[PDB]
Amino acid sequence: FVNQHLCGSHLVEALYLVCGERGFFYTP
Amino acid sequence: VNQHLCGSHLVEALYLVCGERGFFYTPKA
Amino acid sequence: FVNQHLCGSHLVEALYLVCGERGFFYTP
Amino acid sequence: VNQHLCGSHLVEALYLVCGERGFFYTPKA
Amino acid sequence: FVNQHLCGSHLVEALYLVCGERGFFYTP
Amino acid sequence: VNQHLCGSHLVEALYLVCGERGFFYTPKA
Amino acid sequence: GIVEQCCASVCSLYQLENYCN
Amino acid sequence: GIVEQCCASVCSLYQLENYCN
Amino acid sequence: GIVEQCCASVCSLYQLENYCN
Amino acid sequence: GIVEQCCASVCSLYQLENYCN
Amino acid sequence: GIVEQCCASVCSLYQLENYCN
Amino acid sequence: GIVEQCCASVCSLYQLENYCN
Ligand SMILES: [Zn+2]
Repeated sequence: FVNQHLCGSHLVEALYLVCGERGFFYTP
Repeated sequence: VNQHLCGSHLVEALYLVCGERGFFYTPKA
Repeated sequence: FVNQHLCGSHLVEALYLVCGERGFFYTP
Repeated sequence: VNQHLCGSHLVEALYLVCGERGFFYTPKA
Repeated sequence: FVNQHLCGSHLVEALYLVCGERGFFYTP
Repeated sequence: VNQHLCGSHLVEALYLVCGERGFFYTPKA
Repeated sequence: GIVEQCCASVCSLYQLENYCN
Repeated sequence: GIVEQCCASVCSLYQLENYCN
Repeated sequence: GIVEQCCASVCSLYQLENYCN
Repeated sequence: GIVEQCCASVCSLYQLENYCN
Repeated sequence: GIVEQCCASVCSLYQLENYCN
Repeated sequence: GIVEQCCASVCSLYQLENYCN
């Protein structure tokens, strides 16, 4: 995959895409 | 202010509400 | 709620989330 | 260039078209 | 239309909106 | 990691995966 | 309106020009 | 949970406050 | 404006409820 | 193609690698 | 390119119709 | 963190698999 620079909901739009059904903990 | 939210739309809709505070998605709950 | 820095469609993606069915006037 | 647009997808699709000009969403019309 | 400054998936969210069913070649 | 992706959601989901490499959308295939 | 045009039905962009201040 | 509340059903924002660390 | 202030600075999800209808 | 794989059906990411120039 | 010019600068929704198929 | 590093810098789509559940 490529090393992508995510900020804002972009980050969460990625986290979603990866894990999806499992979940994820977003904590800045 | 009472919509259907499913998928990204939801976890985007979390980011604004809580944001820095943090939040968590866990469909299996 | 938290004080969030929106620019671009992000702003409108927020305006949508809030009002939704009522509407909104976007005028920059 | 003739798609179904419902929700954010729409009001995002306005932002590009009109933008600075301004636009308005008013489902109840 | 208006002259819009797109970077990131925004660009592709635009390319999509325009062409859609035809396709598009994204090549940076 | 096995979701339904249709529309923008898809061609956004390409951008992250491939990105600079480039990619292509061609529904008619 | 905008929805009927573009959601239930569909529309071009010249049909979105239409709701721009 | 979050989905049942907001997807199948719907919810306010005060109902999204709820899943914030 | 609050169409700018949000971008220049920050703004609440109350500040944005006003422009609703 | 991409849709059948991922829309009607579903796919992994290794299945999206596949449409990358 | 117009894959950059848009980001560096600005671009129309005609400029982007070209890369379509 | 990797909640920041991605924004400061870059990060993989493996780096982000960790925070999953
Ligand atoms: Zn969507």
